[PDB]
Amino acid sequence: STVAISVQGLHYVGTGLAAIALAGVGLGIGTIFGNLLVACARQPNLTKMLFNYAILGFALTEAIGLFALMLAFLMLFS
Amino acid sequence: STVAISVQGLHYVGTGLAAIALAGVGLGIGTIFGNLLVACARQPNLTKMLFNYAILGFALTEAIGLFALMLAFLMLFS
Amino acid sequence: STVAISVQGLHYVGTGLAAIALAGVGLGIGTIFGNLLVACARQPNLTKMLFNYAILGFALTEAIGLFALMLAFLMLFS
Amino acid sequence: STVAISVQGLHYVGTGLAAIALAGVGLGIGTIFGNLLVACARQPNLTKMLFNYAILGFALTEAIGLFALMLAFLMLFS
Amino acid sequence: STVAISVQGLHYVGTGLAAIALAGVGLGIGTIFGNLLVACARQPNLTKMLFNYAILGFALTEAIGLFALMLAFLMLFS
Amino acid sequence: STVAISVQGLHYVGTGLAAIALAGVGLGIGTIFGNLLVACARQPNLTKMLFNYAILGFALTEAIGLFALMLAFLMLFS
Amino acid sequence: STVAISVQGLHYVGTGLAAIALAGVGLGIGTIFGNLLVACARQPNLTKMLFNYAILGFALTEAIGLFALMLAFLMLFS
Amino acid sequence: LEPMSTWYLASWAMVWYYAFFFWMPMVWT
Amino acid sequence: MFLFFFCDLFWLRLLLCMYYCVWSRLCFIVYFNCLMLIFDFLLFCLFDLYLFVGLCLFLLLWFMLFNLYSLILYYCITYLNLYLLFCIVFLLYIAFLFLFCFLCDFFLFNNLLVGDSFMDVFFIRFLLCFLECFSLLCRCLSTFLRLFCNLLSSHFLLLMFFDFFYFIFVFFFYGVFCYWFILFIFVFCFCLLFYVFLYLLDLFAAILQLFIFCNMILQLIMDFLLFLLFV
Amino acid sequence: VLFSTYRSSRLVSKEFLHGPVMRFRALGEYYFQRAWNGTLNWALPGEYRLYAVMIPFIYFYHRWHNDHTLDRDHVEKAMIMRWGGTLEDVRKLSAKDQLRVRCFTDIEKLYSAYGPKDTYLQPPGDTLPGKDFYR
Amino acid sequence: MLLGGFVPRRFSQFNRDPCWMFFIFSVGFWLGEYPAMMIKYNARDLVYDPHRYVWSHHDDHH
Amino acid sequence: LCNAASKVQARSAKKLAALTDAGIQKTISEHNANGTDAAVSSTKRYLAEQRQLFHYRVVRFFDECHYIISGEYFAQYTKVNLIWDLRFLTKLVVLFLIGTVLGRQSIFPPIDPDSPLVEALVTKVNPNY
Amino acid sequence: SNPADHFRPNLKALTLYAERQHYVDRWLHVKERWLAPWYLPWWSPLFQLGTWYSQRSRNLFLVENHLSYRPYKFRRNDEDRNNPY
Amino acid sequence: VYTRWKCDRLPVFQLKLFTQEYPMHAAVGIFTIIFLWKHMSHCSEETERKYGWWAGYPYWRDPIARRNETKYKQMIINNDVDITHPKWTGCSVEQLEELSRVV
Amino acid sequence: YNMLVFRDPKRRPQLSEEERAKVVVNQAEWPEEFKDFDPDDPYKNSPEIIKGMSSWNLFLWGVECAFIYQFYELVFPKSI
Ligand SMILES: CCCCCCCCCCCCCCCCCC(=O)OC[C@H](COP(=O)([O-])OCC(O)COP(=O)([O-])OC[C@@H](COC(=O)CCCCCCCCCCCCCCCCC)OC(=O)CCCCCCCCCCCCCCCCC)OC(=O)CCCCCCCCCCCCCCCCC
Ligand SMILES: CCCCCCCCCCCCCCCCCC(=O)OC[C@H](COP(=O)([O-])OCC(O)COP(=O)([O-])OC[C@@H](COC(=O)CCCCCCCCCCCCCCCCC)OC(=O)CCCCCCCCCCCCCCCCC)OC(=O)CCCCCCCCCCCCCCCCC
Ligand SMILES: CCCCCCCCCCCCCCCCCC(=O)OC[C@H](COP(=O)([O-])OCC(O)COP(=O)([O-])OC[C@@H](COC(=O)CCCCCCCCCCCCCCCCC)OC(=O)CCCCCCCCCCCCCCCCC)OC(=O)CCCCCCCCCCCCCCCCC
Ligand SMILES: CCCCCCCCCCCCCCCCCC(=O)OC[C@H](COP(=O)([O-])OCC(O)COP(=O)([O-])OC[C@@H](COC(=O)CCCCCCCCCCCCCCCCC)OC(=O)CCCCCCCCCCCCCCCCC)OC(=O)CCCCCCCCCCCCCCCCC
Ligand SMILES: CCCCCCCCCCCCCCCCCC(=O)OC[C@H](COP(=O)([O-])OCC[N+](C)(C)C)OC(=O)CCCCCCCCCCCCCCCCC
Ligand SMILES: CCCCCCCCCCCCCCCCCC(=O)OC[C@H](COP(=O)([O-])OCC[N+](C)(C)C)OC(=O)CCCCCCCCCCCCCCCCC
Ligand SMILES: CCCCCCCC/C=C/CCCCCCCC(=O)OC[C@H](COP(=O)(O)OCCN)OC(=O)CCCCCCC/C=C/CCCCCCCC
Ligand SMILES: CCCCCCCC/C=C\CCCCCCCC(=O)O[C@H](COC(=O)CCCCCCC/C=C/CCCCCCCC)COP(=O)(O)OCCN
Repeated sequence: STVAISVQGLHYVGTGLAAIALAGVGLGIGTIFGNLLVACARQPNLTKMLFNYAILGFALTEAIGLFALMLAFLMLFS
Repeated sequence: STVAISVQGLHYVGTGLAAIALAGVGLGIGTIFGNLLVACARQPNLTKMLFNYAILGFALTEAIGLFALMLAFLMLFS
Repeated sequence: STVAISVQGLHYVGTGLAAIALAGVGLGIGTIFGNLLVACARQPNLTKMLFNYAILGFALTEAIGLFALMLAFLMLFS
Repeated sequence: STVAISVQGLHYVGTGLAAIALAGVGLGIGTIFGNLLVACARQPNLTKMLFNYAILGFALTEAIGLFALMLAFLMLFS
Repeated sequence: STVAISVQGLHYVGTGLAAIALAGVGLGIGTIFGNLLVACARQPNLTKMLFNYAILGFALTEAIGLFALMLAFLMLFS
Repeated sequence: STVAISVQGLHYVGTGLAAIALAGVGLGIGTIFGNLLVACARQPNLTKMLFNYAILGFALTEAIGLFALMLAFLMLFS
Repeated sequence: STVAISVQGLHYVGTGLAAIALAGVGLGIGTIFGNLLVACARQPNLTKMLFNYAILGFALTEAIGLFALMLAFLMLFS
Repeated sequence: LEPMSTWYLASWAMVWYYAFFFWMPMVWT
Repeated sequence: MFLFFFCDLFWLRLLLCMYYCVWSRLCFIVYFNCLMLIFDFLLFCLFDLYLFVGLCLFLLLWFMLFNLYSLILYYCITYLNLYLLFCIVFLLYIAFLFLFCFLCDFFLFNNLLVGDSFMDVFFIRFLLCFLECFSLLCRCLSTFLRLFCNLLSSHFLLLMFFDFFYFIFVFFFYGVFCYWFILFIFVFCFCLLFYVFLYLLDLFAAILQLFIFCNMILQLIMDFLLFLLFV
Repeated sequence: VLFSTYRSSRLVSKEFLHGPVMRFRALGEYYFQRAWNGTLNWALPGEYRLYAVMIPFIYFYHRWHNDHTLDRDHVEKAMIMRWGGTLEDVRKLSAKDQLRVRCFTDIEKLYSAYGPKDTYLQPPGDTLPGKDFYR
Repeated sequence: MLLGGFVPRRFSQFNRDPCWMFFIFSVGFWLGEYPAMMIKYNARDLVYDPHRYVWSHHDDHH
Repeated sequence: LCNAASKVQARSAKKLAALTDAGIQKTISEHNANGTDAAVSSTKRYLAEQRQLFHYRVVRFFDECHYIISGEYFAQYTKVNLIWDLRFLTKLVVLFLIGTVLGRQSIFPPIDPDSPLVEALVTKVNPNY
Repeated sequence: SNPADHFRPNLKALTLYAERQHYVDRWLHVKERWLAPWYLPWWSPLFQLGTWYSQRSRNLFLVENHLSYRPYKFRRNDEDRNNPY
Repeated sequence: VYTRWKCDRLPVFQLKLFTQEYPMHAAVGIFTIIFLWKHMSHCSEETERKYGWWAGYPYWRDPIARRNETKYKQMIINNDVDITHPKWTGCSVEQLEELSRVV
Repeated sequence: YNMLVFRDPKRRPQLSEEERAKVVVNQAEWPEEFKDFDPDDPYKNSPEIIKGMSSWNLFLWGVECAFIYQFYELVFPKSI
């Protein structure tokens, strides 16, 4: 027989899964800054260019994480 | 007996799983920039040639993320 | 047939999944500090720049940690 | 008693799992480019040769992603 | 009481999990093609021998990839 | 009340999980060949003995893969 | 009301999970051999003492994999 | 969550638009 | 529907009027990089590269009057809505983007086609160009989303911790007089330490997020600036 | 010709309200116009006393507003819903009863998510009125 | 920016400046409102509302 | 258990020696030489002085009452007196509230038998309290 | 829930409602009154700015032929996904 | 010497600032305001009941019903609307009288 | 010293040791407020703003205000 079911609570589980994508974002940010300190330790005079590129990398990485948040909030309110 | 069941909330769970793909993309981008920082500190004179290849990497890695997002949007709105 | 189901305890499951994101955050902090010690070892004089950049990044990784924690509380207290 | 059940929302879950394979692909690509920058910063005169090999690696890891994408599509439309 | 149940959609779930095996396989290839660039820069005279070994490693990793791919397809069309 | 249930489709799920272990094997292969190239560049004179040891590493790592694969196939047909 | 339920196919799921434990075991063995090649390249005269220690590490790592494998087979036959 | 709401978004944004068009000149001068 | 409400800055407006009726020097600026775009001398730009200074300063002042003072209990961030922040970032980002586009210099976009002639135009360079043109809008969205969510999450955490602290302080202080007073003292010291840590973290992050909100816009501007050399 | 666009077109005399304005400026300048009062983007001054004075005042007036205008709505809603669902029904009670109810509401607020759940979950077998008491 | 200003060395000096006098009064209010809440909300004669199960915010927002 | 006691004693000794009050140091030295307790002696001296100053307090009270009633106090009224009076009023109010609470021996007003809250009294978890 | 309720504006004073038809009609009357006088020719840029875009939008609306149903903009209840009416 | 900020009055300086200093920003702001008031300026009754009240909708007095009642009464009285017309009721006046006598 | 996050500013020395040693200190000319001046407690002798108003008195005043704020309704309750 055909049965159609609509569970309210399944919109929570999907949301939590999307948050896990943040784990690959936080680590990625830590990797950039970890390399920044070494790069500054190796070519300290060049701190500015390294710092700017670190911000650029941080910005791009955060953008990806937010897309996960966009889905997380879309499902949480759906 | 034959029983066909259609759980709506399941389309949320699949979406959350796809978002996890962003964890690899986010980490991969940070790894590229992490190498870029040290790469420039080694040879600051090449802060242009190296930069071109880095953003090439960001675009190639972000391309995979589009598929992950596309699947999420192709299942969240389905 | 139309069936509407409302599962109560599912919100707990989503809460735990979001907490997993902190695994990629706490590790990310360790990576930054791990690089900090090495950088300070080979550039003791330039400890000021390295320590400041470590704490700046720690806040840009803690943000992502706060991102997940908010969703956890939303799915735990609502 | 014999009971046969056909859940038509499970194909969503399988699709999301396949997308997780992309996490190991996008990250792999970033690793190649990360080492490329270091390789270029060491022997820039060999960049034209290293870049071709870097593209070759991307052509293989991306091919693996297609297989995961194929499954993500077959189940998402079947 | 004896109850026999046959869930049909579960064959999709097993297919998705096997696809995750490719995550390590794709990442493993990136490692080979990552170290290859570093090795080539140090010893550009040995590009041919290193390139052959890299192909050897890629073939070995791809073998496991097909093993997982075989399981995924078998559980998909079964 | 006593209820005994026999789900036929669960064997698919267990099979997929056993395939995931292949990722830990496939990635391990890349690591051995990732460092083999570096060792060859470092000490080209030992291109033979290192290659034999790398093959041994593949054998031991591959043997673990087959042990996991045996469980994957046993549950697929039982 | 008191209800006792006995699900049969669950042992397949538990067994598959134990198989994943071999992922780290396979990766760990590959790591040992990878470092072995570099160590041999660095100190080519110590091609036997290093080999003996690598075997010892593999034996210990294999024992951990065997511990998990015992549970994997035991549950599969319970 | 009101922060995620849109049933009175226009009136809510009027605060920012007033700040930008009418208070920024005063703070400027 | 027309809703009439008021911002939560009236006291701060009064203080600004009282304290700034007379001139005073400003030397500490949250985002100082908007005043020094060129670091190599003899480089000059014909584009109005210093147009962003006034907006940057006003935005810093406004967001500081709101966010920093929001730590005080019961203080309200009147503008805290996702779509309102979207409107703000849209205004700024799209205004600068349309300033660059109205210049009617198509060559300015040549750098969008990433890479060199040696890469396939249709299958490599063009795809990357599409991805980068997408990345611009993604940068706008990311700026606004980050600004919204940092505040929301931090204040949620602060409210939860304060609720826990109130609960334990009110309903378990009697343990000071009991034999298990040591456990309560340890918990109270832990709570005080966490309270201080949270306040410091929020104070630093509020200012860092404004640094980054203005830095994204300045980066957008810099991505299309060309400097001539004096001769 | 009708209105001047220049600020120099004065509308009042230079000495209009000179005394009060000078007192106001004296109040403004005594603490702010100092070397150590170096503001950060005009928002965060350097004078410690400014923080010490303004933080308590801001908290006080915000808390007064919240207690007497915002939380009062929730308290009144609870009183109405739990004691008849109409304002007249609540007013039928004495001031002491209303005090008891409002203090119980404060108890619930303080408990929140860490307090015992019997304050809103009726244990089985409890003799107290249920949700359908007034229905 | 926290550059300067009067800084009392200890509690006894908080009366040496009007601003710090107001500050210590505010701190007294802050810290003394807690014991008052302890006494008021843990009193023996405090009684839970009999109709507390008639309605609750949990059912309303749910 | 012993090292901590020694450390506390040493810290107290250091602080006691740190103070530069001639009278306090002189009293401490005298009591140490005599082996007596300075703090207890100070307490007894204060109690004796208060016992001998009771009627002085009464006379001062009457003098202050005359000063206030005569209107001379308000003739020289200043802002400082206003601050003191506000403090005095606050203490009066808080004392009145505390006195009411103690008088009825309950933080909250007692519940009348006709009130609908009597059920709460009936449903006490622990009737003893 | 309760923590979420703390993020609302705290100085709401008044709310006014007005149907789109009513104030649109009033605006049209104002525009007609100000664009009617003879000393503003129809070919002037101001008159065209006032009228042409509105005419174009209304014409686009009239020509619309959509196979799907667009629920009324100002229904009493629009929170139900399974009831467009 | 002449300077816009020091010599011009506030309205004039505002116009100059948003016409010859930040004209694109003002244009985009007006565009966004128009969009917001064209597509985000409506709230249904159900939406107001769900989220439009601080502590919740007081169903025990239904203020929305009273508001609508006052609106409709004012409209009817001012515009002289005959609510008994057949279009409003779907039946003739005589049929309405018959129904009234029946019920 | 510090009071929470508020740190007391310290004047940098300007005189060299040689010049400093030749300076003759005469506290008789110093104001009564600053005699036996101690950098670690410069305001020990500073006069009170209000005579007889101690810091503890203000703290107790605040505590009493809090108690009133919390207990006034308990003695003078008002109807809704
Ligand atoms: C029907 C009921 C009544 C209501 C009718 C409403 C009609 C609406 C029509 C339809 C509108 C649709 C669209 C609505 C969108 C709303 C969006 C919105 O609100 O967003 C939030 C947003 C919040 O902004 P914000 O960040 O809070 O800042 C705005 C503030 O004004 C602060 O910003 P600011 O400080 O930057 O502003 C500059 C400020 C600079 O600072 C100042 O000037 C300081 C003063 C500030 C005043 C303004 C703040 C108001 C504070 C609250 C109210 C004060 C007390 C009022 C007491 C009322 C008692 C009943 O200068 C001024 O404000 C200039 C005015 C000064 C007036 C001085 C008058 C002195 C009189 C002295 C008389 C002496 C007589 C002596 C006789 C002696 C005889 C012997 O609102 C706005 O941006 C403004 C929205 C306004 C939209 C236009 C509305 C139409 C005009 C209505 C006028 C009604 C007049 C009649 C009322 C009669 C009493 C009932
Ligand atoms: C429901 C209604 C029920 C009604 C029941 C009936 C009510 C009573 C009716 C009448 C009954 C008959 C009369 C009985 C009178 C008995 C009292 C009496 O005469 O006392 C005089 C007697 C001295 O007479 P004396 O020897 O002739 O004096 C000769 C000179 O005048 C000496 O002159 P001085 O210069 O020495 O003057 C100062 C002296 C005199 O001052 C006084 O007179 C004090 C006030 C006297 C009345 C006390 C009544 C107490 C009744 C029970 C509690 C009620 C609340 C009391 C509030 C007091 C606030 C000050 O101060 C003291 O007595 C100091 C005592 C406190 C010492 C604190 C030291 C703590 C060290 C802790 C170290 C821990 C280290 C652990 C390391 C572990 C490592 C493993 O003093 C006492 O007995 C003091 C008793 C104090 C007990 C306090 C208990 C508090 C609750 C427990 C603590 C919970 C919180 C903290 C826990 C922390 C964690 C452990
Ligand atoms: C040579 C002659 C010598 C004569 C000697 C005479 C000596 C004896 C004294 C004479 C008598 C007093 C004279 C006036 C003194 C005024 C105070 C003063 O001294 O100010 C300093 C100063 C003294 O002059 P000055 O420094 O020598 O020269 C000024 C500079 O040249 C230029 O200044 P500026 O450009 O730098 O700045 C002007 C203005 C910027 O320019 C404007 O604001 C002008 C334009 C404003 C337009 C606003 C309305 C727009 C509405 C929309 C458009 C409607 C179009 C309608 C079209 C037709 C429709 C049919 O700046 C401001 O807005 C900031 C200052 C605001 C002051 C604060 C106002 C609120 C105070 C509230 C106190 C009381 C609170 C309540 C107490 C309650 C107690 C229970 O004067 C001013 O700052 C003027 C401020 C004017 C503000 C007007 C705001 C009006 C708002 C209400 C409108 C109501 C409309 C109702 C419509 C109803 C329809 C149904
Ligand atoms: C006598 C005045 C002039 C009369 C007319 C003269 C001849 C024609 C002039 C040009 C006409 C342009 C026609 C449209 C061109 C293309 C744009 C477009 O698509 O427009 C859509 C629509 C026009 O409809 P339509 O397409 O032509 O045909 C009807 C459609 O069927 C409707 O279809 P729909 O679906 O689009 O309908 C939705 C809704 C859509 O409506 C909206 O979205 C309304 C948008 C309003 C935009 C306002 C622009 C200016 C903003 C300045 C900065 C404000 C900062 C924030 C301040 C907040 C606090 C106040 O449409 C309407 O209901 C239109 C009503 C428009 C009323 C405009 C009232 C402006 C009030 C400004 C108040 C400023 C207060 C400052 C106080 C400061 C005190 C110190 O809205 C507009 O055009 C809005 C702009 C209108 C500008 C008029 C000229 C300037 C303002 C003159 C009046 C000033 C009154 C001041 C009162 C002060 C009280 C204190
Ligand atoms: C540049 C950096 C600046 C750092 C400033 C550091 C400030 C250090 C403050 C120390 C503690 C102060 C306690 C004050 C207590 C007030 C009374 C009270 O009860 O409050 C309790 C309140 C709340 O305490 P609570 O939450 O325990 O209250 C309990 C009440 N119940 C139980 C009912 C819920 O304390 C606070 O929230 C104070 C937090 C202050 C955080 C720092 C704010 C800095 C930003 C604002 C600066 C403003 C400067 C303006 C200058 C002029 C500008 C033109
Ligand atoms: C709970 C649900 C939540 C959903 C959330 C969804 C996200 C909401 C986000 C809102 C906040 C952020 C807003 C950012 C800005 C968005 C802007 C946008 O898309 O608006 C487009 C909209 C589209 O307008 P429109 O909707 O009127 O389009 C009409 C099109 N027809 C007639 C076919 C239906 O623009 C406006 O609202 C402004 C229009 C007027 C201003 C422009 C006039 C000039 C137009 C020039 C071209 C045409 C005329 C010819 C040339 C000129 C001749 C004189
Ligand atoms: C332009 C009007 C033409 C018709 C004649 C109308 C006369 C009405 C009777 C007016 C009597 C009172 C006049 C008082 C002096 C007005 C001075 C004036 O206009 O100054 C504007 C002055 C601001 O000047 P500034 O920009 O600072 O610098 C000016 C120097 N360039 O404005 C003000 O302060 C407001 C003064 C308002 C005064 C009243 C004006 C009334 C005008 C009504 C016109 C409509 C017709 C009236 C007919 C009335 C028949 C009985
Ligand atoms: C007329 C007043 C007399 C005062 C004498 C006080 C003597 C107290 C001695 C014993 C104290 C410990 C008792 C332990 C058990 C307490 C249990 C409890 O809370 O019971 C309350 C009694 O609790 C109170 O009301 C008092 C709460 C705490 C009061 C705090 C007083 C002021 C503290 C100021 C703190 C400031 C900081 C000082 C720090 C010092 C240590 C570091 C009564 O209600 P119950 O019937 O038990 O249950 C109610 C359920 N419906």
